[PDB]
Amino acid sequence: LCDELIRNVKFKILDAVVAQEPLHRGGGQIIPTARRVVYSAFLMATPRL
Amino acid sequence: SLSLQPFVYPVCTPDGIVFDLLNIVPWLKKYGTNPSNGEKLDGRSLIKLNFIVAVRTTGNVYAYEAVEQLNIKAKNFRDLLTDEPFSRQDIITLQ
Amino acid sequence: GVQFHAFGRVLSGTIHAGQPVKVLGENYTLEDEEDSQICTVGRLWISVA
Repeated sequence: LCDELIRNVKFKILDAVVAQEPLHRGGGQIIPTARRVVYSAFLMATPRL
Repeated sequence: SLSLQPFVYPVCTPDGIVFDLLNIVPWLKKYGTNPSNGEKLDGRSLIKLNFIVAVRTTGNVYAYEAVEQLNIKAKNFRDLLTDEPFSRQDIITLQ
Repeated sequence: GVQFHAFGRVLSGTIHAGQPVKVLGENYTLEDEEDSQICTVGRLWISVA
C-alpha cells in the first residue's frame, strides 16, 4: 500500500492450484506469485493506515 | 567477465565465466589457454549457449528482484530450487 | 573517532593478548558460515569511568 509493515491481518489461503511437476513447471517461481497474491489480498480488503 | 557487456554470442568455458564468445576466441588464438584460470583450453572445449531472469542451474524464470535477494541472503547464495551455488553475475536477464 | 573498541563480559574462557578470535556475526553466525573475519586483538584491557 505505502511500503509499510503489515500488522493484524490474517491472509487466509482459500483455494490453490499446484503444478503437477515442480521441476518441469514453475516450482521455485511461485514466491513472486505468492507476493502478488498477498498484495492483491491486502489491496482488495479495504485497508486503513 | 571481460567486456561487462551482454554477450553477442553466449558461450562458457570450464572456468564458468559468461564472456559471450568473444573473449574465448581471442584468448584461444593467442594463448591456447583460458584467460581466468590460465589452464589450457581448446575451441572445441568451449561450450556455446543456445540463443524476467533465468537461473542457469534451475533453468527457471524468476522475478529479478526475488532472484537477487535469494542469491544474496544468509548463505542462500546457491539457488532456491537446486541449492546449487549461483552468483548474481551468472543470472541471465531476459529483455 | 576512527578506531572503535568492543566491550563485554566473557562467559568461560581466557585469551590474553596474542591469541586471535574468530568473530561471529549477528545473523551470519549460523551453521552456514557466511562471514567470520578472524582478527587478533592484542590491546584488550579493562576500563573505568
